[PDB]
Amino acid sequence: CVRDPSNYRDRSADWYAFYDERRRKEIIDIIDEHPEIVEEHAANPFGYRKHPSPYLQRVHNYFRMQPTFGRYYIYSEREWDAYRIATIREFGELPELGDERFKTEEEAMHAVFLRRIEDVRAEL
Amino acid sequence: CVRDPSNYRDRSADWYAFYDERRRKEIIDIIDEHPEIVEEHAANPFGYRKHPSPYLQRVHNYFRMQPTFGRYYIYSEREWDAYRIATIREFGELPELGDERFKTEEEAMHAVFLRRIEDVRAEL
Amino acid sequence: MKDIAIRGYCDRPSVATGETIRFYVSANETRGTFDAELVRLIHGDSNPAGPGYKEEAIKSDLEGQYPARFQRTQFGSYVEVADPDAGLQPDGAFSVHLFLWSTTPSRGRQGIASRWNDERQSGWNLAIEDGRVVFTIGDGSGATSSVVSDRPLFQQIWYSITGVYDPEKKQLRLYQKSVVNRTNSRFGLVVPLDSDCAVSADATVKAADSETSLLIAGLGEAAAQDGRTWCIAHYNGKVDAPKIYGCALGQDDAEKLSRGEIVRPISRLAHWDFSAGIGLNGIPTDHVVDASGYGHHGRCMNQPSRGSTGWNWDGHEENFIHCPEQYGALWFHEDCLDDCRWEKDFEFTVPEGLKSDFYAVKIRYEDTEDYIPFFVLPPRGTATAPILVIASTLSYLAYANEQIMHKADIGQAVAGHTPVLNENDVELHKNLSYYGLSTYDGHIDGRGVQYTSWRRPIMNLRPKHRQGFGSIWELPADLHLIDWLNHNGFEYDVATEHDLNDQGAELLRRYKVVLTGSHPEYQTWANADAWEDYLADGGRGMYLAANGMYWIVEVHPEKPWVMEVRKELGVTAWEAPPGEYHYSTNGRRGGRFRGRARATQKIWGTGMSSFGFDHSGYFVQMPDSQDERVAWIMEGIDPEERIGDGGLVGGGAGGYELDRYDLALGTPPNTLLLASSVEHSVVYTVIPDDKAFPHPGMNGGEHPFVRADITYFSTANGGGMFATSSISWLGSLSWNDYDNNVSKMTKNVLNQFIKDEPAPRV
Amino acid sequence: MKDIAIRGYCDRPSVATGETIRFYVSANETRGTFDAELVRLIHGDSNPAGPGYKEEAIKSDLEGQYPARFQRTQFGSYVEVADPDAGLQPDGAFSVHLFLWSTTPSRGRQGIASRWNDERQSGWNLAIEDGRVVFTIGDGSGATSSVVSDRPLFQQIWYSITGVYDPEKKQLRLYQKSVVNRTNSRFGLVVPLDSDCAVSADATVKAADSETSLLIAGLGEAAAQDGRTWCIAHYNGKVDAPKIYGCALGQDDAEKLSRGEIVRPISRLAHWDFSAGIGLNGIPTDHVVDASGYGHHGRCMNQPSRGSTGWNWDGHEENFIHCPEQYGALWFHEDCLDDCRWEKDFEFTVPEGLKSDFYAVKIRYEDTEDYIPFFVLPPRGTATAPILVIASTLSYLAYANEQIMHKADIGQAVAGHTPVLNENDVELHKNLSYYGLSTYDGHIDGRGVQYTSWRRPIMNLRPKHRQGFGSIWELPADLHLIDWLNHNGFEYDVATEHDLNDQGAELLRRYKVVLTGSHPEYQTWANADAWEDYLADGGRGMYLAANGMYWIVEVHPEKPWVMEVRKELGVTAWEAPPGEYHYSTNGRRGGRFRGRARATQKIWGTGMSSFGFDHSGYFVQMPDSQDERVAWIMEGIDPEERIGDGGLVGGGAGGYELDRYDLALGTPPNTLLLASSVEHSVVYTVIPDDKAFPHPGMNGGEHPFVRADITYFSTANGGGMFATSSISWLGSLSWNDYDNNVSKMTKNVLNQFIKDEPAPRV
Amino acid sequence: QIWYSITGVYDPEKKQLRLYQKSVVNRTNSRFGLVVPLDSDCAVSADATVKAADSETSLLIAGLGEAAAQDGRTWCIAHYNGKVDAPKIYGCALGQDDAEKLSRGEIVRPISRLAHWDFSAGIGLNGIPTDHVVDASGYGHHGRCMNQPSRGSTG
Ligand SMILES: [Fe+3]
Ligand SMILES: [Fe+3]
Repeated sequence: CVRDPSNYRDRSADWYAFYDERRRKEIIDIIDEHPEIVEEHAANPFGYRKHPSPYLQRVHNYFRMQPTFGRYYIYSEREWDAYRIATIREFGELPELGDERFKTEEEAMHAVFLRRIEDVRAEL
Repeated sequence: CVRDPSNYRDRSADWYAFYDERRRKEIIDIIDEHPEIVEEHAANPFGYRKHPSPYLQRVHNYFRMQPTFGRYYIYSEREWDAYRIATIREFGELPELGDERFKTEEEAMHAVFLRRIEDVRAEL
Repeated sequence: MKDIAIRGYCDRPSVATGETIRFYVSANETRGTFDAELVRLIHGDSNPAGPGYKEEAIKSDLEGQYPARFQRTQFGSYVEVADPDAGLQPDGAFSVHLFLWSTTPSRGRQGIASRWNDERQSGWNLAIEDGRVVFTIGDGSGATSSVVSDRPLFQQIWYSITGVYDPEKKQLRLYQKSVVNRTNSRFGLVVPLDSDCAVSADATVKAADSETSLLIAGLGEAAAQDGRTWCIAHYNGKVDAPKIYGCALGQDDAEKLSRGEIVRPISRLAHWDFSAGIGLNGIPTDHVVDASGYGHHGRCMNQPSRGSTGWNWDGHEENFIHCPEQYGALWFHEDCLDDCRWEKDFEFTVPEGLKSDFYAVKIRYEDTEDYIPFFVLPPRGTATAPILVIASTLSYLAYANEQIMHKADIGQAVAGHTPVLNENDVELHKNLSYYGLSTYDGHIDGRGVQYTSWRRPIMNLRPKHRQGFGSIWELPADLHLIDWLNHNGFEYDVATEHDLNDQGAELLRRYKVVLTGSHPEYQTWANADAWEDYLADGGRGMYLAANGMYWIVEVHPEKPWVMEVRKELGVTAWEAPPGEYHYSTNGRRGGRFRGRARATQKIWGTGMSSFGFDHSGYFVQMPDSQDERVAWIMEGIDPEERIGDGGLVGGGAGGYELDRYDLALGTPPNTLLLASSVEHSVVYTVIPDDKAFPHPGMNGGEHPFVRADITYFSTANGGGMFATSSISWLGSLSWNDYDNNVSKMTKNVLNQFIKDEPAPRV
Repeated sequence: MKDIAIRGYCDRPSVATGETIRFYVSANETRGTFDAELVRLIHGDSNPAGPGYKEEAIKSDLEGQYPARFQRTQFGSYVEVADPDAGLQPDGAFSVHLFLWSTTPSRGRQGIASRWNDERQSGWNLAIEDGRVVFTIGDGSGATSSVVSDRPLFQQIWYSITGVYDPEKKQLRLYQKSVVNRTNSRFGLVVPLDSDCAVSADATVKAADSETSLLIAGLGEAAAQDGRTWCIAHYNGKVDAPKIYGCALGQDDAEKLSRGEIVRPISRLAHWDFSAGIGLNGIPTDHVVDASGYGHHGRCMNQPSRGSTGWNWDGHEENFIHCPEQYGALWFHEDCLDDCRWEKDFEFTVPEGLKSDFYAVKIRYEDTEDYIPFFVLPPRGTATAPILVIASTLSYLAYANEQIMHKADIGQAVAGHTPVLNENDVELHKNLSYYGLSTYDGHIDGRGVQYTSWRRPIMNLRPKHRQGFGSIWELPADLHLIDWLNHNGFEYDVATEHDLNDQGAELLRRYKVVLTGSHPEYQTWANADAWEDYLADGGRGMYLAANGMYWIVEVHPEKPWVMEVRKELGVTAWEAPPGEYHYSTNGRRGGRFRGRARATQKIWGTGMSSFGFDHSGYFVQMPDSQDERVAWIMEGIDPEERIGDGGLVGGGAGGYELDRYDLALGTPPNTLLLASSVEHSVVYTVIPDDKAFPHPGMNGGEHPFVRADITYFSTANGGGMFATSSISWLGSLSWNDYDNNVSKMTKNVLNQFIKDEPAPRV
Repeated sequence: QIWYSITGVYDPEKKQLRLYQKSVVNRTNSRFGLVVPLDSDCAVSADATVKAADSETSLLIAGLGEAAAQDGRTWCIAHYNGKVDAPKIYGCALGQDDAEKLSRGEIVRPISRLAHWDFSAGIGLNGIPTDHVVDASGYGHHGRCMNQPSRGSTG
């Protein structure tokens, strides 16, 4: 007999947690086994005329498909002059901006990459 | 005036030849720069509980999507006793079998892998 | 930060000479004044590797100072039945029946059906309060009387709900019954669902005249001032067949109403049939017919989804024009908008000597500087140039107020990088009510947005805007072509796709060559017919873009500022729910053009092959480049050069969207393949239209479909089509100070097509 | 090498007691005899890591020696008009008009319309020779008179073709005219097409009685022996509205016929309307109506595609039941087979005491051993056991004579290895005419196969067959479950999906628990109704499989051995052409079940999520495994162990197809998630139905959707449903000599479901 | 009883009242048929010396307003006899090309309409039992039948 919807829940979240744990462990093991992909990303974060390595691309494929609440992006404060790092909040909320400013946007992309690696190291 | 269909051809073949040339040069460069993918595939050609390297997988992604006229496959002469390499022909034809017999189908898979590497070298 | 302090829009996209365009402007608060002047847009991209932003002042009667004021927007779909004479506030017993389907049943208080004042708690309503259906009456003293259902609703389950007021017993009653069948609900008949209740209460008060309208999927805010009721507590989900009785119904009446029977037809005070008006042309109207016979006709506000699956929909028919009795629902989201309905601040009548080009009204408020673009036509029936540029206004509507990076988890995955966002992308996120949603966004329910409107402030249509996938996307990407045409000596006219939809091939035949925008992705069926009829008799064109005729659009017949699109599996953001593929503007299927046997190959020579947004590649010359019949194209180009290795958009000429040659999709047999693009990355993908089984390695560098193709074919009577099959072609025109292969090729083809000799007949 | 020397099929798949099944056997040549005997199938897989091949012989009245002979098979689609009185061989002037749409116009000689004898060249025909339409008459003395078109035919372009024989001028005439519009053909209206011609030739001979039938899309081979005409020169492509006249037509008349006007209606001798008979339930018939009033009615042979887009199709209606006048075509492939039409060699009547199980007739010819599998039912209205095993005969017809690894270029890429192929696949590749094609195959036209039949020798239906994706695929994969049930003490009946289609839920309600096959992929709409009616009222089921309700199938009503499936985007081998998504057996949409709001989650708990074929994975337990409500499932299983690490199919229990828990697609709210599968490779991919935009990284171990999910929910009245969500589950029952976690869990659920107590009520 | 297509244009840029008249007979809609060589097509113009002002009445199909509206009620005096089909008002000035396209039933310039009353909007399978006349331009200028004109007439 099914009568109250608060007695039930989405039980795929019990597997999404289990999946995220294995996946974060795999990503920090890739970043520890191949330290050169961080400098590869720092040289060219777009892969312009030098396409990224498969391990760097696997790290990108983890970082880019996350849920948007809590996701980092780059806020063009003054375009081609200053760039900051923002964090997405709910509808109706201004984002939380970062302290550091950046000259080009490639520097900001690499700082977002480093801060995401720090945040995945912090949870483990 | 367009009145005779033999005066017109598929002009995407002129790009498919170019793409295949670039792609064969790429695959022999990947095989020369990483010679351990051949012994990796010789160890475990199914990837069973040890998934393939990304370079070995890129070589697989070239080899597995070719047109089936001229494609190698494995012919079970006697099941679990004898295996031969066969070549696909037109409708109405027997396959062209190889002289060498194999005990397990993993040995046949690695022999097909080595013969495909020999064919992609011999075309250049 | 630098917040936006002034907003605005115009009432129509394009205006000929001697015609009026109205501009509606809104501020954060009613203080001060604002300035206004007219500019001609020349270039938009502020990239320091290019020309920079360019504009031109124009003296006009438009300029001056105007009072700045806040203008309030109604936001959310509903049905408003105007009742001036309080007929639908009955004096004795009355019953209300409807069918319900809730998508967010725990998202606050949500009024379902109401004639309810909410300042003073007067009238009656039917609402969802804390997941439960509540039927409340009141008399403006603050004292009310309710009855609450024992059973909380489930999500996306059809329910049959009857509320009853009965003064003879001084009693409120409420009947609830789920009417699930095999196809209409979220889960099927194998679930032992128990959501039937019949609860009573004691009505200590009487319902009074609320001095509002009757609202379906909302509550009325205050008493009506100047005949406008404001809606506040918006419902999310389908409502099917609401009706009001002048008596009090029993439980056997509620059981018969749950099965679809109309009980006591002489006692119906009103009965709104949402499926009345469906013919073979669909239902292109906001009119809601009172099927009882009392003239209580309603009006759909902010465009709820019509032609939606009803409570009794078994899936034997999936076209709503052939089974209208199973399509009596309206979806009612809370974040719809078809018109901001503001009060006009100023207007502009086009003078005689005003050239046909891109224009904008530049509003100079305190620190915010805002633009409002519009388009100026030549005089009606005449052409003032040999070149026609088609502004892609339907695609401007499709990407209008785009919020992918703030809403879609695959936003950064489709791109090849972290997005860079302006203060406009923060302003859309902070005030969703002022602007609305794009057709790449979804509602708060989950279903994607079908309807988009021009009469709203569209923030990614301003020329100084930079989009999240890369550099710039829709209108600043067309200002590349405009700036190239102004740097050379070419005289052109500007038309829109709405003008093409209105005027047919008669518009196109006034010109020797017609040019497209950087991304003309959304077209109507009549635009495709006009392009085919133009090119079939001596017409010349240049398709300097990719992804060019992908989705079928219909412009709404009653409201020409509203565009409809319904989407399916393909290069899509959302998919339409199962029985709801057919448009309500015209009754036709309208998915992809390619699935209606009208692929982009059949008209423009090339069509959608791949997409990806990390960077761009360059073109490599194919063996048809050295053919003697296209030596006029490849004239000043060495036969061993890279075509377009460098550019503003993406860093190259072949990128962000790729079109290919395909004879099976409809390429003309005499087409030549001039060049093709290389150096594409894993971020570029094979589209789902071309896949049978997804196997590994269908991406750039690893699959033959990932390419752009520069093509050319010739038609009859001296016509011919040229195509470059990439978005970032136009971003490569001003590279190396207009000294590159892209501008040489485009200028060779354009100097050939503006002549009087025929196109060179490959 | 080893060639197949003996074949065989049966007339119907399932036979109850007291009923008759016929057998049809063909040798390579007529010599010698063959043996035959009845066996019971127990286990088909001959993997040395497993139980090995098992069977059991049954003494019957079937065994003996029977004469071997070669039986010729008619192969290819055509329409046959029986004319014994030679009414369609006129004596004076006659004309023939038809609409032509040719897919392989430069592929041999293709007879379009004929009443022709080819041994002695007598009669008339209209044929394609050397890519050109030729109209030829002949007297029967070797002398023929022809007329050849100036213009060759283009591929998939609609033409209007009139062949005229005029005795008053002694002149064969021919008229060719392209009738393209915006949507009907390969390319569109921008192509300056010139394929109109009017040619003439002298006629030296007169046409004679060919003594054959008239044929649409083929030529008659010899004179009709015992009333049967053989067809040799098969056409590929659409034919629309063929008609024969009694007079000679001019160019004015052929020009009016190209616009669809029926000129001179009193002068017609025959006129076959291929759309006569379209109601609201499709056109489920082979009868072709003569629309001239002379009773020359036709007959479809080897199932040409009814409901095809015609010459005048504009895409305003895409369902043939609503616009039947734009759907007057048939497609006529040269490689279709609905019945081999052989002669009966022996029959068998099921005795009074024969158990209901899988059976086969072992044929023992010289050095070749073929089996003919069939199914024995319990007596009509009775059930002899508490367990029902559903054999997935619709899915057996879908994969019948599968030729993916020889024909599809991406066949290895969908797997993760090079395929191992037996002599049966070599025999399918060598003699295509005997066997036919699968629904995962395309025709020689390239369009996929929509009709599949039981009355043909199906070579992958035999239990000693091994399939190219891995170990075994359909019927030996169900012999896994049969061997597990016979090894334990469980007592079962066997029924097929054709019987479930015939009998509804009245079949299912005779049992306590019903088990599925290993891959029950293709279902009818009524079978899904039957399962939902069974589970909704106290029925119990185990879904020991995956990809289980994906495609909608309809059985042909006039031909119950023929199955229809039309496909769309998704996990498909091919997509249907743009106007032809609706079935001809019933006029309903029917593609994916998920797109009809009847996903597999709504009935069986889980639904299609992923596929890939390199190897299998194992399961990891979820926090619902330690719940006290399902402790009966996890009884003798440690809460730290892997579930199914090792097995015959792929080396694990989660593999080759993965199903997931998903509430939005219709998973019941009280479903518990017991375990999930890991260790999937880059070969396993996300299905196209779960993709909005393709981005990199949607594969195994990089996306959450790539998982299998063991679930359980309970229904009303003591029912329940168990799901394992993987094909390779049944391959892991016999691992470690039946001592593993998979068999323990399956035995726990099956010991619970056969008790008289209700299911344990999650 | 002959069907006509009538466009009245006020053009301030040329200070010119224009008028277009065109018969739209077919085989069945009118008093006589297609064998009559009918010549009732004209395009005339006149100078406009005055500007139109707010009449302070309601708008009326098939009649003129008598005086200014007293207590909200407008009186109708000069009553027309016969069918009216698809009336619409524009915000611009139309040419002869536009009036020629309007005679074929094409709705030219849909964004420039100020009102468009469709007299067949509301026909279901149970007739049109209402006095409400629908504005099909999206501006909410809905009409009302008075003294029961015959709905359901041949167009
Ligand atoms: Fe797009
Ligand atoms: Fe399948």
